[PDB]
Amino acid sequence: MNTLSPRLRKAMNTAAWAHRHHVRKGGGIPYVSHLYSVMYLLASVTNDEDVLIAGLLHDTLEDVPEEYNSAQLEADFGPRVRELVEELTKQPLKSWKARADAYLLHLSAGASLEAVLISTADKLHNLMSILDDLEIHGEDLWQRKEQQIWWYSEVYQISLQRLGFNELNKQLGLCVEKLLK
Amino acid sequence: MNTLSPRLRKAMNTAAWAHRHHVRKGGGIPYVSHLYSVMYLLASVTNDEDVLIAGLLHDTLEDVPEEYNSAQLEADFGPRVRELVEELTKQPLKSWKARADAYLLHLSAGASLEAVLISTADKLHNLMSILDDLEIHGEDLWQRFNAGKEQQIWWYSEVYQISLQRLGFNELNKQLGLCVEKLLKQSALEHH
Ligand SMILES: [Mn+2]
Ligand SMILES: [Mn+2]
Repeated sequence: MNTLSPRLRKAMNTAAWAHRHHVRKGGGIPYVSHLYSVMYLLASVTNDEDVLIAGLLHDTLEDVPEEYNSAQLEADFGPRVRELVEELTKQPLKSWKARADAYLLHLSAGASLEAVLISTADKLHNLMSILDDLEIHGEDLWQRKEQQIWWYSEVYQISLQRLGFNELNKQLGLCVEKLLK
Repeated sequence: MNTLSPRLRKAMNTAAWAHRHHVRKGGGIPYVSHLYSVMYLLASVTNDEDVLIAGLLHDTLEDVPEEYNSAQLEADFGPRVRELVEELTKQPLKSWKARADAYLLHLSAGASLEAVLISTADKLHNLMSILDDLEIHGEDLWQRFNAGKEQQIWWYSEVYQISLQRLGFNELNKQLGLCVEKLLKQSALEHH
């Protein structure tokens, strides 16, 4: 388990600050709940502090670049973290399917092993959150499923193909299995 | 390392929610960064999920009681979590030293080992935060810190001695001891 270094504490503070007005979809929960959860999931599988920090910051460029842009990211955490985060910042294609296929194509071929690990943690927590929401609110949550089953199934297979079996894609599989049931 | 369970996820969201507009003193950093840092620290030393949850929620009753009270803490996370968080409550004395004396007395005997551990993670992250600010803003923050550095050194070194006596050299006490000596070197470098 990585120790809480000055650099890691700075990333934790930056993630909270940059997303301070950012909310998880469907409620009022501050978005940093998700970022911290992704970092926590990554800490069980890597020693790479750059990977933990890019986990904390992997949505900043996409979702709050008015608060924290790529230049600031690099000046605070260096070029490697900025490249990891930029691997995961997906371009604005119009069609959902098109964006999904483009993410999945990149994930299977171009993305670094480090990027695939973060993406596994990212998608795992998102699916964990979906399952929590379904249990709390019920089958009507979908109006806000078969597409989602395909999406997380595809992420799970690509994660296995690129990384082999590990603690993160293990849990993603368990979540996909519940989702299928 | 504990898995991220539905209950731990709910604690994570609850801590971020209750403190959503709470900011750490001296800056603009949302307070939840302290809470998750404390939980991450606790996750390196215990597998007790109630302790991780109490770590996430340990400042709710004190700092944002209008957002989240003890009845709700118990409804959401059960009586053991609520008891753990309430173990850290302060005496209602205007005097900082009197409150500090009472809290240390409690930590040394009456507090559960679990509450000592949570308090250790809390004090450790707070001292780490002080040291971070001293290294990045040593320009003028040391001016503000000089007048109370004696209080700070006493406070953190006393918490450290009690934590060590009750818990031994776990990972958090190894780090806390170091941070206390680092605080001393910072006082030393400024006297030199
Ligand atoms: Mn994400
Ligand atoms: Mn605290």
